[PDB]
Amino acid sequence: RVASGAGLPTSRQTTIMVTKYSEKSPITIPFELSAACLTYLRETFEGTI
Amino acid sequence: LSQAGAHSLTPLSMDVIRLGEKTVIMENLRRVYKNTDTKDPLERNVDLT
Repeated sequence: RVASGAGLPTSRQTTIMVTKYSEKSPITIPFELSAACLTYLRETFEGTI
Repeated sequence: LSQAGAHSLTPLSMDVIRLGEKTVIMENLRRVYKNTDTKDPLERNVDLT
């Protein structure tokens, strides 16, 4: 506030209270594998090169 | 009045300009009226007819 001269209107005390909120935005991405890839990853047959 | 002056003096930083062997201080009073109700008396209206 600024003090005023005699006779002028004066400034009232003022309190301002404010609230602020958050926001949400998720992301995603897929990846895929083949049945043959999983078969050879999980198990092995008669050992060969 | 002159001998009533204060004795101690403090240093503080400000900008000056040279105007023909005359140095003057430059200031803006934005700080004083930053969020107050009073208007800056250096911002004025002018009428032309």
